Amino acid sequence: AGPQGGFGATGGASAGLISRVANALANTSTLRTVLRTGVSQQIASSVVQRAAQSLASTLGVDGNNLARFAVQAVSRLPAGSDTSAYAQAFSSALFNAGVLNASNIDTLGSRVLSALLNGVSSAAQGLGINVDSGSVQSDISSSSSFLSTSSSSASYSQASASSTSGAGYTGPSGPSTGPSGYPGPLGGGAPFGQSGFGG
Repeated sequence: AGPQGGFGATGGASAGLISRVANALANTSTLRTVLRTGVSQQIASSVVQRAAQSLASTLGVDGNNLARFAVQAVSRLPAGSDTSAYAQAFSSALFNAGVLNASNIDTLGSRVLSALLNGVSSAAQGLGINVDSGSVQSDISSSSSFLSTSSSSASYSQASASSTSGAGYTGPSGPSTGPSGYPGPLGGGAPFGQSGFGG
């Protein structure tokens, strides 16, 4: 991880909203421990700019340094800091689904992270970064499928919520709530800072 000329694209204010953002309804490994799809170059800095050949294009990204070199570079990185220290927790703010707090990016995102979110606007926020099917796809596909609403009870889609035991709040806004299905997924499991909510 190397800050471009001292840029240091990272936001501490967004660290409050991250877990509550759309990734909460995803519950996928992308925020849990496995690197997010289209991970930010802030953590890599080696060759993986966007992973996807579009912005990653720099050393001839098309198969060769896509499946090899890239994954190996990030995979050779010291994991002593744990995966959570990487672009794991900030996955929501770095991926930018748009169903998050818009004032976050308007106020601190574009100012503090500056260059990062500018490039992410065209990348993840723009078209949606997709990484090679080697590792990332294998993980996310097998993860997102079961972990869709596997926060506590996937069978009941936690629509009933664990408020019965007086949970109050567990993580994202409150207890095990916010169903990935049913009309109005915003029922209970909705962030206090959410813009573009709805379908």
